Amino acid sequence: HHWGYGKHNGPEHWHKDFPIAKGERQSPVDIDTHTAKYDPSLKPLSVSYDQATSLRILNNGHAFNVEFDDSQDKAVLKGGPLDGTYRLIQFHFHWGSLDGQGSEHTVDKKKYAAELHLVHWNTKYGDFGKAVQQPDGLAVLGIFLKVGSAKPGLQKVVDVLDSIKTKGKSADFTNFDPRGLLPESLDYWTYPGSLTTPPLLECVTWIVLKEPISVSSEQVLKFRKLNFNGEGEPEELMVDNWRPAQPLKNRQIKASFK
Ligand SMILES: O=C1NC(=O)[C@@H](c2ccccc2)S1
Ligand SMILES: [Zn+2]
Repeated sequence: HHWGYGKHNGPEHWHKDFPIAKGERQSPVDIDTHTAKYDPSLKPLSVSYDQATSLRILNNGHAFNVEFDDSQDKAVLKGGPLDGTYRLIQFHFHWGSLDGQGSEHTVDKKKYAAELHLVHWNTKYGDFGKAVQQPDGLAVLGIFLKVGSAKPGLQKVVDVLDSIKTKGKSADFTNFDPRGLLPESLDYWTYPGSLTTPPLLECVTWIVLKEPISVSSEQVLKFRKLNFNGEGEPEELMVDNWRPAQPLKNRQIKASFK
């Protein structure tokens, strides 16, 4: 597969190799804040990242992933809409060429400068590969980024990006604390959806925080210096690696808050 974000291989093309692209529970979606309903039954959300073990950061040609040790329950997401225990495997971002675009989800059609995805898999399936074949296999915690003040807990990530400029480059990335990426509030929206990149599998419980985090223009400018290409190839800046909103179809977006 040669999918990506260009005119020729971007989201509009994905359906030809991955027909579920046109499925019934695709992500991202627009979150209409006036249609989403408070659900008083949602249990409280539990983000337990005290024992998180980061390992490595990888430019995969599409984004950069901060990978964790997910061989035990070290950093887990529980509660909210979720039954059972979901293990953090990695986080990454999607971002734009300009501060007015970059997020995958939108809020009343507003696009943020970027969106953070903390990916977790349901430990009842044993491994990530099995979990992505299940409707309840993953939980993604999505956090919007707006441009304003710097986010101090992001700066270790932006500082290593020079070392992973091109596709296939990785760097050791131990002792990174992903708590430093969260906003104050854990108020959220939730809905059933999909992976936002091929293979586009309909395996995700989406949990999208209401409160964006602020990052500085300088921080996001450094995301934009990354490259989709490999070393020694013609430079194609890694920007606008987001999929646009997809049809909601027969789904409800629930709010955790009034
Ligand atoms: O949150 C998401 N963003 C992505 O790129 C999708 C994905 C695809 C493959 C592995 C992990 C995550 S799901
Ligand atoms: Zn993502």
